[PDB]
Amino acid sequence: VVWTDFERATIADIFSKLDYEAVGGATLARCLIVYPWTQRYFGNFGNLYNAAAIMGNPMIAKHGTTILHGLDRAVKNMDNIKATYAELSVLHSEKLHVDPDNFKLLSDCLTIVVAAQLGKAFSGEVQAAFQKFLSVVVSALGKQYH
Amino acid sequence: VVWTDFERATIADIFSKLDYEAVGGATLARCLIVYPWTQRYFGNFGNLYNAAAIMGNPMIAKHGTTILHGLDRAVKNMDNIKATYAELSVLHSEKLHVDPDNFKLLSDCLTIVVAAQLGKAFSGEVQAAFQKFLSVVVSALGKQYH
Amino acid sequence: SLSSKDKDAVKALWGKIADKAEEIGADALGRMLAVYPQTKTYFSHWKDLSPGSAPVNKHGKTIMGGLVDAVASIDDLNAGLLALSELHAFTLRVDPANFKILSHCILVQLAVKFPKDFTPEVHLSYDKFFSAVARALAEKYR
Amino acid sequence: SLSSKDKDAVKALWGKIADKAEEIGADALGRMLAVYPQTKTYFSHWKDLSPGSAPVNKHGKTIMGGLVDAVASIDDLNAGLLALSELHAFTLRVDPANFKILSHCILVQLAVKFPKDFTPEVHLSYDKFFSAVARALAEKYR
Ligand code: HEM
Ligand code: HEM
Ligand code: HEM
Ligand code: HEM
Repeated sequence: VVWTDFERATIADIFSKLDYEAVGGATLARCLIVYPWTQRYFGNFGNLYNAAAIMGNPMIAKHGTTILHGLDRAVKNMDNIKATYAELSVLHSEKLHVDPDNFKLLSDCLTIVVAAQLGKAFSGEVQAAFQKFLSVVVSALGKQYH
Repeated sequence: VVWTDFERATIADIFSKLDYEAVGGATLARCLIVYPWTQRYFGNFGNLYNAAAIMGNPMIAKHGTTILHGLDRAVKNMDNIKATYAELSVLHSEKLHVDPDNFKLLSDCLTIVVAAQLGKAFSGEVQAAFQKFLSVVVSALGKQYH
Repeated sequence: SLSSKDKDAVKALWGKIADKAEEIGADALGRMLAVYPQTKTYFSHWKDLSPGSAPVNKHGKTIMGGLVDAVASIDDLNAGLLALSELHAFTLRVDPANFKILSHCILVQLAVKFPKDFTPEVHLSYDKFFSAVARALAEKYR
Repeated sequence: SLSSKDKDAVKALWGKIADKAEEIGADALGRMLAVYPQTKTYFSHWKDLSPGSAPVNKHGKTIMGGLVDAVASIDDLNAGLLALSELHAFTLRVDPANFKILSHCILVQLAVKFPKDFTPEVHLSYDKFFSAVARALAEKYR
């Protein structure tokens, strides 16, 4: 990936605006509610199939925070995302056998959570930079063939 | 990727058994008939609104043969597939804008044409090695983010 | 299948957005074109692809009327969108991989203006609607 | 939707494969597990995943029975497969992204045994059939 100046500024600009606990918690809850089969991957996380149950779940809140800090590592290493995610990619395939469609579903949920928070500021140009970032992230998280 | 001896010998052995022209023409025709929306990428290959027309279309046969020889290129460079496919990935992404789901549709059609030709010799274990090869190929043909 | 719950939720949204609907259509299409540039090839006629360009404005009204149609026809989307399904298969030949992209761009555009309507259970109802719309537009491909 | 032509082709295939159906299911399952190892997690209670093991043989029979029901219910798969859908969603919670995998492994398996049936138009009908079965199994997920 070759990043433009606008893109680098936008991406760090977005993350500097997000409360990782709030936003991460909301993103993960959103995914497990909108695409409820993703719940299978967290079967050891408790009360999980009523919707107020997912929103109230402290384990889900914690794991959503973990996701946002994982994304932060790519924000601070934007020219070296693949290497940064080498262990996470192994984890999500070899160990957890997550189907890669799910990375897109979660990415879309995060985008929607972000768009609601930022409002008018999340223009198409801004969204374009965010989605390029998520596409690099998802490509690095998926099983590596090369 | 890392290839086992068995994986390496299976790939070379499958391709050693294929008529590239027969298999390639059958494969591309199968894709255009089973998944008809893939025709829109090929708007320069004559008439395509009909199975008989697709089946006897000489350009479709010629381009099917090209694809098999493109795959044969990966067979001869098993440990350098990404670089080998660097320019093809640019072509299929930046110039042609081929949705990546289409690579899986075509791969699936090749697998089924190959299965029908090879018979009981195309066992689960042979198919496993064949699918690993097509996943490596498809990964290197898609947009490169890294 | 959409429940009566999903259907109410979708119709109420479409009601709330009425004022701003032409704008929402124009902006979401703008988003699709800029965010997912693979989609530009279907529109290589338009002089300008910016939000504010008259062809983007006009076609945005056109998409949104197709969706208010889908809303009117929500009980049998396959029947109600047959003609638009035919058009997208044979006159255009849109890759149905693209249907999902427009849907997301519309959800994103709506989220920027109406954030309070986007609780997770409501988002779930809207996503089932747009998935059903896409399946309906995909009916006539084969 | 399946056409009357697609349904005829599917019924004619199902007739031809009768003597070999239980072996088709066991082999297809053997293919899924080895070729797409992400599916093994759903079956981590079988010590022997080779297609001649007793649990794989016996579950291959069950799958082919569920598909014989789909053939019986071909005019409305959604209503016909409802219990199987709720099972794979709520008892088993299977990532519905795995349905297309199993369909592919059944097609591959069928191809190796019955290659003369795999004309392009026949293949199109069979794929439309397995797509509709998967969409039916996906019904109750949300
Ligand atoms: C942008 C996408 C994602 C990112 C950045 C991400 C990041 C992470 C991180 C940092 C961890 C902790 C690993 C560690 O302990 O070092 C993790 C764990 C995990 N992830 Fe993801 N993940 C993503 C998507 C997904 C998806 C879509 C799923 C399921 C469908 C998933 C399932 C899991 C599971 C089951 C764990 C183990 C949970 C735990 O005990 O912490 N992840 N992920
Ligand atoms: C394993 C997958 C594929 C391989 C190995 C492959 C290989 C090739 C090769 C070797 C060429 C010739 C490139 C050149 O002239 O320099 C080519 C061209 C092309 N490919 Fe692919 N290809 C694959 C999949 C696809 C798919 C899925 C599509 C669309 C559905 C597609 C659409 C095209 C088109 C439109 C051209 C240019 C046709 C022309 O103008 O002659 N390809 N491909
Ligand atoms: C929710 C999904 C969609 C809806 C409801 C929709 C609706 C419509 C409608 C109402 C028209 C006008 C037809 C007429 O004038 O009679 C149209 C045309 C068209 N659609 Fe879509 N559409 C959708 C998705 C897409 C997508 C995803 C693409 C491609 C990326 C696309 C490409 C086109 C094109 C190229 C036209 C012709 C526009 C022109 O000729 O200026 N559509 N659509
Ligand atoms: C062609 C589509 C499928 C059909 C028709 C089908 C049919 C069935 C049927 C009829 C059963 C009941 C077993 C019994 O009575 O003992 C079953 C169980 C099961 N299926 Fe499926 N299934 C399909 C796809 C899948 C997929 C793709 C997976 C996972 C990757 C899966 C995982 C399971 C599991 C874990 C069980 C319970 C196994 C057990 O009881 O030991 N199924 N299926």
